[PDB]
Formats: sequence, C-alpha cells, structure tokens
Amino acid sequence: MEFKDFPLKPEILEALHGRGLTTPTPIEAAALPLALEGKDLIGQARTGTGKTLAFALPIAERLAPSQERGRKPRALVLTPTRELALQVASELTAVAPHLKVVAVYGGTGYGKQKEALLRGADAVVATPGRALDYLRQGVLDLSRVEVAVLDEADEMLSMGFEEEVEALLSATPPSRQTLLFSATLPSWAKRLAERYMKNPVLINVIK
Amino acid sequence: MEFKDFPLKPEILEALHGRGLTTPTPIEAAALPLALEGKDLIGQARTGTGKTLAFALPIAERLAPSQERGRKPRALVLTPTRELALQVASELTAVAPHLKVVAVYGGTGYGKQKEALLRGADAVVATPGRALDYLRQGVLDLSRVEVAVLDEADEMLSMGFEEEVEALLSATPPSRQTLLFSATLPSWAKRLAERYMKNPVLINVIK
Ligand SMILES: Nc1ncnc2c1[nH]c(=O)n2[C@@H]1O[C@H](CO)[C@@H](O)[C@H]1O
Repeated sequence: MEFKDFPLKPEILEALHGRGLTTPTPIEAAALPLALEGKDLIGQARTGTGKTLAFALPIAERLAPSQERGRKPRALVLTPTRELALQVASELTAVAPHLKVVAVYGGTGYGKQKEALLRGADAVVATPGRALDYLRQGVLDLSRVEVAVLDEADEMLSMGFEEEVEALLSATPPSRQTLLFSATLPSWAKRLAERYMKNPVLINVIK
Repeated sequence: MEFKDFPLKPEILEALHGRGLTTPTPIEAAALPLALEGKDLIGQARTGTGKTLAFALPIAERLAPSQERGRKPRALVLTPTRELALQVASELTAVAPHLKVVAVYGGTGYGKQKEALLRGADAVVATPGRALDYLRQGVLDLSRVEVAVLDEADEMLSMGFEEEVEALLSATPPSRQTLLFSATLPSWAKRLAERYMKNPVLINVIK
C-alpha cells in the first residue's frame, strides 16, 4: 500500500506527496491501521530505520486544528537528543501543516521554548530532562495529551532518563494512546508496556 | 479501518459484506498491508477464529481465475486438525468465490479428495499427514504454490507434525510468500521462520 491507500485527510496526502513521501516502510505499513484507530503499539526496528510516519500520521489525522492561545499540547513525543527532537519536530510539522509543533530540549536557556509553550502548542517533541523541568515549573501542561510517543526508548534508557520518562507519562491522561519504539525491548520497555500501555500490539521488523 | 478501506477488488469486498464481515480484527488489520503486497509475516494471535482473513484475502487478491482442467494449486494452507481443514476451506471459499478451494484431510477415504485434486484446484487447505500422502502419491503437486500458510503452527508442533510440515514447505517454490500463524512462537516456529521465510515481520496481538 502507498500512503494514498490509507484513509488520510486530503491535506495530509497532499503534504506527503509534495515531500516525495509515498511508501510506508514495513513497520509503518503494519502500524498504520492500528495506530490510525487509536490503538497502542510497540514498534521494534533496527536503529535508523524510518518509522516516523507510524506516529506522525496518526497524530496529524487525529488532531484537528485549534487557535486557542495558551492551549496545551495534545501530543507529546519523547526523544533522547536535541538532534532527534529537531528532526522529529521538523517531519511532524511537514506532515501536519495544520498543527503547531514545538521542540523542547536542554543545552540552552528557558525563555524561547517557554514562550512558545505559553503562546500555545498542539504537539511537543521533547527530551525528557527539559520536559520534566517545564512540568514541575507549571509551564508544560500535559493534562490534555491524547497521544504520547516514546522514540528511541533504548537510548532514552541508556542515557538514564527512565525516571523522567515515567514521570512525564504519569502526568498525562491514562486514556491517551501510547506508541513505544524500542529496538531491543529490554526490561524497562516491558515495564512501560505493562504500566503505561493498553494491550499494545507488538510489531517487530528486525527480521 | 474497515475492509473497504483496503485496496481490495470490489467483488471480494462484495463477498465479505455478503458474509456480514466489514471490520478486520487487529491481527488482520495490521497484517493486510504487508500480506497484500506479498511479504512474509508471522502473526501471533490466539488460536481459533479471528485471523482467517489475514491470509484468505491476500490469497483471494493475488490469484486470478483459472479454468485449466487438472491445474495445480497456487495456494497451500496447512491446518493442524481435520475440523479446521474443513472450517478454513469453507471460510476461504466464501471470500474467494472466483477460486476452486479443495479441502484435504484424513478421517475418511482417499477417493473423493483425489478426484477433486485431479480435476484441478486453485487453493488446497490440508492437514499435514494427508497432504504429504497425496504428495508422495503424485496426486498433490506443489510446484506452482505462490502462497503457503501455516494456520496454528503451535498445535502442529504439539500433534507432532513437524517433519511433515517441513517436507511440505520444502516441496514448494522458495519464491513463494509464506504466512505463519501461531499463538506462542516456540523454538520450532522460530527455526521454521529462519529456514522457510524471508525477512518476516512479526505482529503480536496477544493480550
Ligand atoms: N515512509 C518513509 N519514506 C521515506 N522516508 C521516511 C519514511 N519514514 C521515515 O521515518 N522517513 C525518514 O527517514 C529517516 C531515517 O530512515 C527518518 O528519520 C525520516 O526522516
């Protein structure tokens, strides 16, 4: 199936098409039917393999636009590094032209990111340390998150973000949809699946 | 997604709606995009109903009509029991009205099944002992198989059909597509996948 063969808003297909994105990778192909219907998923694939559209498209399709200034984000993607946050935020912005995406990360001051969140956000793509910083401050509000994504969870684990990732998830509504991406499914990922996910479907494309 | 949301022939969709089936189960939904494009997959779902269309619809879509008398089957579905051979043959028959489906199984004489195979078949649904018997007799010809399916591989193992299943798989063209369904993924299934499957995606919906 091409992306056109999935039930996606015309605008989203248009955006995809204009970016030379036509073909889901195997993990995306298998993930989309479940993810588009709001189901929790665990995606297991070799690091670097393309899987962004397995969550980007479900977020884009699920979230309608909003203009409510100061509005809280309805999607949260946690990722290990500034580089990935910028990369993921970028791709999501492209596939979801109707949504305001804000990247959040450490290694810089608070102001700018803080003022974006204050202006409003539809999706936040964040590193866990900085995200937790903004939560306990009261700046990042996670009480309206409908979709939470854990990107490169193995690396988030190796970096020592376990406790931060869990605190952030715990701050979101349990009724949310959750998508977890782990290359090796270590003990921590299994604990996440058990505690923070609802009957997650596992898709493993390692071969 | 509903069945109508997948790229299926209108007459196949008609057959489904005629049977009162509009919505894939989670295993079927996740499997369809890859199975329809001819990829190998391991579907981990509970034994019993709920997965047939994940292989029946790809067989229906992939195989064009043929009228050749004495034609050899282009799909082979193995089931662990005689009861399931009958059931799955009936289910496949209903969603592939353009194909001739022939059930093969012990617990009765050889006459009628032999007659059916000699007249020709597009898909064979079989228990492994009887299928292998017919192979040895030269009545069942597997040289044109394009899709092989193992439905409920765990029970094949527990009934002690491993040698027969492997002999049958070995008798088919490796160029074929292979779909394997099993609830628990024991060592034998893993070694089957390694020997007889091509980079299969694993989809596990076990709750
Ligand atoms: N279906 C797809 N087609 C092309 N590029 C993709 C893709 N999915 C996906 O995630 N990518 C991109 O490729 C990168 C690495 O493969 C990802 O980080 C994305 O930037």
